[PDB]
Amino acid sequence: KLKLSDWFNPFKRPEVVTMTKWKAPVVWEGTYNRAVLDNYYAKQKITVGLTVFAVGRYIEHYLEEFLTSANKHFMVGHPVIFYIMVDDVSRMPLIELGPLRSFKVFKIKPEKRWQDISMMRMKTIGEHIVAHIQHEVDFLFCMDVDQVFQDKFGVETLGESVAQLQAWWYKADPNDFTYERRKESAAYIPFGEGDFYYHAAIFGGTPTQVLNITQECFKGILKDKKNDIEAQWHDESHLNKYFLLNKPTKILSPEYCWDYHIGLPADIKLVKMSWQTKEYNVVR
Ligand SMILES: O=c1ccn([C@@H]2O[C@H](COP(=O)(O)OP(=O)(O)O)[C@@H](O)[C@H]2O)c(=O)[nH]1
Ligand SMILES: [Mn+2]
Repeated sequence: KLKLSDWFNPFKRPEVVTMTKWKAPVVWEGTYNRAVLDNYYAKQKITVGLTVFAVGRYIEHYLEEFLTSANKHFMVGHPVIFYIMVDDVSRMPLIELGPLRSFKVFKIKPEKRWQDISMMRMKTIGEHIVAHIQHEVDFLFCMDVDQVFQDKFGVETLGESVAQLQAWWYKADPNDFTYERRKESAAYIPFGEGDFYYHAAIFGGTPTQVLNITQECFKGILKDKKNDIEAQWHDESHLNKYFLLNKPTKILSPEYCWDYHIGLPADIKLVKMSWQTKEYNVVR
């Protein structure tokens, strides 16, 4: 039977947070024994899914790089199913998948407003989980397409509910977190509250958990629309509210989703995934 000590060695990275107050491991490079987990999960014959949306210019700009890198780095050695949601299945880039990789494409209705595109994913992912994903995989990861796998992103990231530490704020005090601060929004998080600021670019867990994550976030999104308000960082603001109320069983270090435009600090030892485009933190 799998024990935490069978694969997690937090002491290997003493200068960073390797475990939360609620005892969820924060996985950093050097703290995991992937070999042990690979053998463990292989024996259970697990399958992992990955949902990614590419609507509009995003298809030509990031879909191919995202998939080609995913093919090479995502859960290597384990069955993986890529669920690709596009608005125009014709612009689809054509790539060869390697061993244990396969895919399923779905044509979706494109939202006109980009923020809507980002948020509607919560709705779409949920529908698909109920319709088929719950029957196809043991774990599911939902990701932004505007990123690229730089190295192995494996089973060490698997968990019941998994969150990603946001690259910009992983060392910040919660009061500096860009949580939704208006009480009128369902994503509202009071100053003086919060554990971490999670990035909406990557989140996952078992289909059941992801279903709950997406259903709750989408309901918050809908509520805000009827209350004439929209969370500062849309689905990400709601995701942070959700993870605050429902603590994740695993958190991935910013090494699993790094922003090269803020450089490469000492704590980032081996990037597994990186943002594709430079993004500002404007307030004025
Ligand atoms: O026009 C759009 C806007 C968003 N997206 C999807 O929604 C995700 C979230 O949007 P975005 O990445 O642009 O947010 P950011 O990381 O820049 O804050 C993207 O990664 C895409 O998968 C898309 O396909 N087309
Ligand atoms: Mn993004």
